[PDB]
Amino acid sequence: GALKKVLTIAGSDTSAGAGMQADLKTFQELDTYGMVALTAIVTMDKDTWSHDVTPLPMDVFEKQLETALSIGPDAIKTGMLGTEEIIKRAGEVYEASNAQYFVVDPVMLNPGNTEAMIKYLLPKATVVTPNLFEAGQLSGLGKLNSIEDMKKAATIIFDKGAQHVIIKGGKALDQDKSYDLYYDGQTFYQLTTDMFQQSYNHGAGCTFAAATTAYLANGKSPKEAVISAKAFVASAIKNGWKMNDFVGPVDHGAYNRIEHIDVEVTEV
Amino acid sequence: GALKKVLTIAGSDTSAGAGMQADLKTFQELDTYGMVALTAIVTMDKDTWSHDVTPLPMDVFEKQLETALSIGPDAIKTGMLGTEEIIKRAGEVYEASNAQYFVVDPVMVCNPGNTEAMIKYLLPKATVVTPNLFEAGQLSGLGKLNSIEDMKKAATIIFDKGAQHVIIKGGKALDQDKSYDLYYDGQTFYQLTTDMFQQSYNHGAGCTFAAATTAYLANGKSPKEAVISAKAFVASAIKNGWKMNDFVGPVDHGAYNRIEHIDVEVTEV
Ligand SMILES: Nc1ncnc2c1ncn2[C@@H]1O[C@H](COP(=O)(O)OP(=O)(O)CP(=O)(O)O)[C@@H](O)[C@H]1O
Ligand SMILES: Nc1ncnc2c1ncn2[C@@H]1O[C@H](COP(=O)(O)OP(=O)(O)CP(=O)(O)O)[C@@H](O)[C@H]1O
Ligand SMILES: *[C@H](O)c1c(CO)cnc(C)c1O
Ligand SMILES: Cc1ncc(CO)c(C=O)c1O
Repeated sequence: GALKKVLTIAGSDTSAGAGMQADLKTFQELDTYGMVALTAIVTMDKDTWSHDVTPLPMDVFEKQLETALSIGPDAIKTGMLGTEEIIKRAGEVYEASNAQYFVVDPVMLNPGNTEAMIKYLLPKATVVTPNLFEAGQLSGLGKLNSIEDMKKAATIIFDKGAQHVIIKGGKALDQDKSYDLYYDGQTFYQLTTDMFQQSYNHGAGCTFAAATTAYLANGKSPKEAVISAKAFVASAIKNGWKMNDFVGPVDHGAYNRIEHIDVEVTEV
Repeated sequence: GALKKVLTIAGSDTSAGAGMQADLKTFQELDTYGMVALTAIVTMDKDTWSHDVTPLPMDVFEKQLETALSIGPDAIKTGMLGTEEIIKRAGEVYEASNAQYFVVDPVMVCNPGNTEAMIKYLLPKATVVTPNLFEAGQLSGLGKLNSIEDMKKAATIIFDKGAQHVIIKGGKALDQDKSYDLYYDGQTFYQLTTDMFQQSYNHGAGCTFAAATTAYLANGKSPKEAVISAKAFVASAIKNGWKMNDFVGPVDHGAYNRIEHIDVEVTEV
């Protein structure tokens, strides 16, 4: 069985905890062949840590996509896309590929970006992985505060064409346990682990969606892939570490090097 | 203890076998925290595999470097640099950092002002310099090298130009029954050998080699132990390389941890 080829269409996080860096590291950890088409470069100021986003030109974006498409990805993830034009093209390359899996991490103002996502990505998404704020934006419900709110959003997001939806609650929701809500159109599943240290969590969302993608490419069902991704990212969070006064990234290699973490799944 | 922070200063190999892709993968495999400052983006034509190098703006290269230096690398590798400006800046950020280790992979293929720039700015700061047979000929001024004796000569010259340790890769380019690399520490030459493995799918082997050397140094191996371990690491990767298309196929970066170790024969020559 040859390595599964997994493409991420994503920006570079120079601090190397999130972004295409989280993606390639997680793809490597999960025994897939990681590839990236880069969309922008994010840098941070040495004194204040203020972020700056440098876009890449569309000409180089297209050249990267031609190369990736000729290689033929088995699975595609999207992360930071940044423009409507990019969001659009991302969906197209999935369709143009022979990929069977598309994981849209809807990283988020111009609500135009959000409408593009709804319009071009959701209908193609094998799984869409919003955080609590992003699920409120995609659903139109605004602030979500509870599992029941998460159910409503997931329902709206499924109706918008995503075949499977995972709304991450985590630290944004409850503080005692870490709750996410998975929906496949017929059943709501609550996914749960212990709530680990909250200080050093940079890169968890990116790592969750990259894992989901790898687990899918390697033949897990969308439901089993999201359960496995949460266990994978949970270890990474538990083993997060302090980079400097501003940031502490998850340890993407922790699941394999340090420990597994249990995930409890219940129908809600 | 904490994960070692390892920075590569390198281009993106869209095909993902070499470049910063091989570096981050290798770094991940070797239990370090991998980081990149991007210098350029390399793409390939879908029908011919002809490469195209799109430079990144110096303004973004410098901002990436500020971020990385602020984080504080333990070890820095250089890959595709592309210009004398970036070459110079790569050496300058190493000295500004508290990194103990600088591994310069003098990439010239997959502007020989660059060669001279590497010689002036990078060799004197290098813990280890890792040229392939072709790059060793360029850096030494000897031209084409075809033997262990020519490699020793190149190694001495490169060492005299300031590189603290030198490994000249022979491998398939030496065109012998086994894969020989030559290590020199200014005192003694060591020949490193593994079998020759399949030749068709080796893309990324050089970048991988130098990445593993970097991560091994960061994790506390001596320069000689680090390049010996790197050869064993990339040997497995090469042995388990696979066919990407009719043009190229990459090494399997994860083969050393996932598939097999390959013993490296070490002889003082
Ligand atoms: N401290 C913690 N303990 C356990 N699980 C956590 C956690 N923090 C977040 N999670 C979980 O991590 C995954 C990612 O969550 P989410 O996307 O909300 O985090 P995030 O936005 O803070 C990280 P990123 O820096 O890439 O954006 C989800 O599975 C969520 O349950
Ligand atoms: N077919 C093969 N079998 C065994 N060892 C090989 C090999 N090809 C290269 N090597 C070894 O791999 C390491 C990398 O060698 P070198 O830098 O010359 O690779 P390369 O130029 O062939 C790949 P790239 O340029 O695409 O990154 C060296 O240790 C060399 O001995
Ligand atoms: C070429 O494949 C290559 C190398 C060494 O071959 C190094 N870096 C990058 C970006 C490449 O594309
Ligand atoms: C490149 C890139 N992509 C995604 C994210 C957020 O998950 C970040 C930072 O949080 C980033 O820098």
